Amino acid sequence: DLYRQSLEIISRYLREQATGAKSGATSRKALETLRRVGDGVQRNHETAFQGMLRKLDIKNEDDVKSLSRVMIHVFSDGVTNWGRIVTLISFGAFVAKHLKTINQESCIEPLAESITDVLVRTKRDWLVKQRGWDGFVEFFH
Ligand SMILES: CCCc1ccc(-c2ccc(O)c(C(=O)O)c2)cc1
Repeated sequence: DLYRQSLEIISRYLREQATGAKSGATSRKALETLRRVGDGVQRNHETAFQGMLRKLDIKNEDDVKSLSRVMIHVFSDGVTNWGRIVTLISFGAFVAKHLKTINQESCIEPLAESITDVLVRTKRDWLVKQRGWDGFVEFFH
């Protein structure tokens, strides 16, 4: 399933980003790709992400769910490309790091489920057309 596969990759990435500690072939290769591209993306948007995180004040699970409802509407507006999808997942990694920092580690998995919901609920057909995670891997390399 698209949702299950997406969640496996996204949860693994957010958790390893937060703790600093690390279809299996596709999932493995997508995670590796995401480690490489997500790194440049997080650094490129660092100040912006910090600013957004500040205003949002995400400190518990309810806040995570609250933010996801708004993200769904924003992400569904405008163009769709892999770079924007990586940007969404990178913001998720950024938030995940913040949650670990403030000792709210229990919120990381719900955040991963919310980021995956944002992605799959709004871009399911685009993802299927682009060949899912295999498409992702092929696109970057
Ligand atoms: C009140 C603001 C809540 C909010 C915060 C962040 C986002 C966000 C993050 C990364 C993204 O890549 C995109 C996007 O691509 O649209 C959108 C959307 C809404």
